[PDB]
Amino acid sequence: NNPYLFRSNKFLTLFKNQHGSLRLLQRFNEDTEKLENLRDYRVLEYCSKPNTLLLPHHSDSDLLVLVLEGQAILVLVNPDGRDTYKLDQGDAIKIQAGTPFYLINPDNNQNLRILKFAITFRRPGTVEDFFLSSTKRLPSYLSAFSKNFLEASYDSPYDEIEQTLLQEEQEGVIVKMPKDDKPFNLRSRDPIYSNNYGKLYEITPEKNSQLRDLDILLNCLQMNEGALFVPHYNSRATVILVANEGRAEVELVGLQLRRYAATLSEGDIIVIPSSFPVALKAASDLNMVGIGVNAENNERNFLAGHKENVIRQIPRQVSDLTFPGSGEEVEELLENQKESYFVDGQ
Amino acid sequence: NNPYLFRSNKFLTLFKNQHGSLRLLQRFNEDTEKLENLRDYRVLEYCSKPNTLLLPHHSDSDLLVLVLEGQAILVLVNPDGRDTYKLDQGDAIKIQAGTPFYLINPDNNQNLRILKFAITFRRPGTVEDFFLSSTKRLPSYLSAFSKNFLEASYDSPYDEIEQTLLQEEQEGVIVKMPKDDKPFNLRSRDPIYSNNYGKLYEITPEKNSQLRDLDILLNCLQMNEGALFVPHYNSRATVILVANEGRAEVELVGLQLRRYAATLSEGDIIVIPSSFPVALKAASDLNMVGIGVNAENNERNFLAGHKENVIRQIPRQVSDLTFPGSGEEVEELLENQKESYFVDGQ
Amino acid sequence: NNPYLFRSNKFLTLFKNQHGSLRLLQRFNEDTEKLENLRDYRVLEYCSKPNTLLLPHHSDSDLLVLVLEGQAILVLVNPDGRDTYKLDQGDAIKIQAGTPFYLINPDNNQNLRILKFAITFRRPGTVEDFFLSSTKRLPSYLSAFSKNFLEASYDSPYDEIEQTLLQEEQEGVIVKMPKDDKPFNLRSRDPIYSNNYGKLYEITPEKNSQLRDLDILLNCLQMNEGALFVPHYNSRATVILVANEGRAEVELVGLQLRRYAATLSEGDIIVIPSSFPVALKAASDLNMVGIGVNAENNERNFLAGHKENVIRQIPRQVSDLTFPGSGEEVEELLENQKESYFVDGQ
Repeated sequence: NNPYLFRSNKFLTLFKNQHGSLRLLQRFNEDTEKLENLRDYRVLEYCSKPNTLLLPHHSDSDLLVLVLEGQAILVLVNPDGRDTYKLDQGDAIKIQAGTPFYLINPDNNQNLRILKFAITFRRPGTVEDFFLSSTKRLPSYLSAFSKNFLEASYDSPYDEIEQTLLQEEQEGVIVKMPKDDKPFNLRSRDPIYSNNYGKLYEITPEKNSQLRDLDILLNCLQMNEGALFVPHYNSRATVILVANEGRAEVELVGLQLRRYAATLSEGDIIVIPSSFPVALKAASDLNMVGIGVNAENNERNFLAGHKENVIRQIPRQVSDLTFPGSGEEVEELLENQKESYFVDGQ
Repeated sequence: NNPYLFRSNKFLTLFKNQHGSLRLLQRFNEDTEKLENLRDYRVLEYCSKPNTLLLPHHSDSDLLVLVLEGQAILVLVNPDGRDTYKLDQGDAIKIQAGTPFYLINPDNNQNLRILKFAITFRRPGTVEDFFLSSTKRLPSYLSAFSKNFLEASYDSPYDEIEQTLLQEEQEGVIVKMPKDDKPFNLRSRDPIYSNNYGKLYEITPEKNSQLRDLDILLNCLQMNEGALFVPHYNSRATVILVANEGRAEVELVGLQLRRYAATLSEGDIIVIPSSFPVALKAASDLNMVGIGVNAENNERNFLAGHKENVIRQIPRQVSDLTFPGSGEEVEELLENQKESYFVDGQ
Repeated sequence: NNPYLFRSNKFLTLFKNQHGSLRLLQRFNEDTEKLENLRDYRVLEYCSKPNTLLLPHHSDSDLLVLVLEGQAILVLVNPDGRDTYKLDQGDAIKIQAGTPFYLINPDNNQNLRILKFAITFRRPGTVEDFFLSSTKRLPSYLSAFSKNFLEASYDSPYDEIEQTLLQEEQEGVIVKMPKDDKPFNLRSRDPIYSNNYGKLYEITPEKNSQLRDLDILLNCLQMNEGALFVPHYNSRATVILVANEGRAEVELVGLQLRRYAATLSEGDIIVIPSSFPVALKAASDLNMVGIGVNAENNERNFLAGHKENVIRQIPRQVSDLTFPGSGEEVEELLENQKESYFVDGQ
């Protein structure tokens, strides 16, 4: 029915216990041919309660992690040392494939909600995580090496090894903290569109190094109840829109001619293909996050509103031949709307 | 039978009316595995009678347009203004995805014949065009937005909108002109091969910016009745050869060993895979256009003729062991032909 | 059963005669979904007896050739001249697609063993070779051109042509020498890991131009009977490991959790996916060659041994929560092994 809509019920549970959970969105091109260009990306969601730890592991994919709610302490381990980063809501950072890391929710009363965008390359569309410790689910990967191999490697009898490293200590991979380059924020720059109905912050590869290698753009959208983000479309970027807070009424048009409309609730996701005109209304105060792939050189073209409206650049004789009304009639209509980008949805 | 030949009857009609037409070549890998490397490209042809207009629309693909015959006025619309370019025969220009544009045939007695090479990325192998105006075939895309959405966007009652913008004015997307970076030419530089039998002009990514991002080379070939373009092959570039004027006898060799030969008439197309030796004879005076994909660093290696013949660089003892005749016998034979590139097909 | 193991019996014979042979490894993703990232590469092996010649031909693929044993004289022919390179064991060179070339084994008592890594782009996963001379198997490609075409091209009656060029002289493409940028070596730099149990030499794209365009890393591994290359994994590079001399016991771990182990004999090949931990023991003195694809920025992370061990960078409280033993117990165990990279397999 509507191939660009991914409701939260379409995420799959990798792990869940009383301290948090890890879910993975179904493959973008799982049951549609329309999203072939997104086959190398996977979206994950990590949520954990206070004073919890996600145990050390490395992923086989490059990850872009965004703190959607809360605060976290992220530790990146290298062969020669380690890097510790304190993440705030709205903070983003790229964890390269193969870097072991663990995450901590240090807050005493706030939950951690993190969005992980995965860019796969080893096996297109597949993300694997290698955890160092054994648990109910799965034994430590170190455990699959032969005794001989292990004994020689560490230079200790198998005994010391299976007791100090391989034995199952914890139950899951999210555990309770024993009861005793750099990240960037999506709001570190003025918004690009900002008025009394809405605000849009956006970081593009041309301005940020970590995004430059991924060819990804990131954006933070906030709108007031009843406001409307007017019909527009992206020239190059296909955008994965994530509903963070609030409810949104989204209308997407694509090519015979189809209208895909839906109301997104927190957790829901809608993918906006490059070139498709789209518009959305804040059915309530809302915040959304957007990840745009194929981002280099994207341009947003507006179809309504005063500023950046392409329809307003079409000359009169052309517009006369283009639309029903006369040149003067169309040019006036396009003037009625005084506001740009975000308008009143009343 | 012959997988690299696309006869004009294999183009498909998108739109046609008394003022012109738009056709799209079938997918290169439609019924052959052999052209997987061309799956992201589509070739289109636009032809229109005098004093006609192709209505404003944006495409979801990057387009390379070539004026094959006539003259045109192309207008590129941006959110802040517009650019107008007057195109002559042999003129080429790249229209980036998402840029709305319209085309005019200003001539009073000459037809417009334009070749559009499409480089897809949103949905590999698919080109979509979004037209602003409604017509018999399809309503304006603006029309698929809800009234509410439209009313708020423009700030006008739905009434003014459906009359000034969405109502069906024109019948098709090619209409009669009311009865009242920059483009480059394929001949802007001396030809690379030029003698009394033929001439070859060629623009490569290493010399032109717009071609640099597409990794495409373009070439214009003209030969005299009876002349022969001697056996040679391209090291990296796979070339789509388009028969513009005249008739051509083409012989293509590929690997068990196969000879694909055919006579191309105006409109016909033959694809020359990198490495395959190829040769062709002008059954009459002729002009052809070539679009080479995977162009960076292409090298043409000649198998006959005096200049740039690889066979003439093989040393004598090797050639002796390589061919039947003696070293001296082969080296002489290779001398018989005094001319290079283009020779006499008598 | 074990999808990453390619035993020498899986190579296929292209050509074989009393003077040598040419074999081609089956497609990496032939019967496994797991190696999609390797579908564009093919591995070939060329072996020839003394004073032999492999006849001139061009390939439609870029080739990386490595001299595994012996010495060779390689001649690269261009349209304007020729380049001759003398290759020694351990020498590597890239032959671009479309460059005709021939190879000679000048030694009087030593065989030539060359590994050819093919990077395809015309038809992903397919390598074609165009030989200039006709033989039992296949006629010269020049022979598929029409007489007319040939006569005009060379300017000689068909007679002189079919006798001097097209007639079948030799029997195969490897013949006996009539009884009368630049290549680089894998050891041109100090090894990166070097002790009394093993040595590892490695050339990465960041340090070598020819490798830079292929995004390939190359490495030469030599280990003493009984030594062990400790558990470690590659962050980005998927590595094709080729068993040159000796026997190796390899243990590879991948993700439910699987242990793929095997002993490699000379000629055998094992593919190590990025991120999978791997370890191997020299069942006898041994030399192996590795070709790593997706090489840019690869990092090797060690799981045992003193130097570059990631497990040793995990802080104590974390390790306590991560592993069974206490922080102190794990940190000590990880100290038992005094040596790094290569240890004793006794």
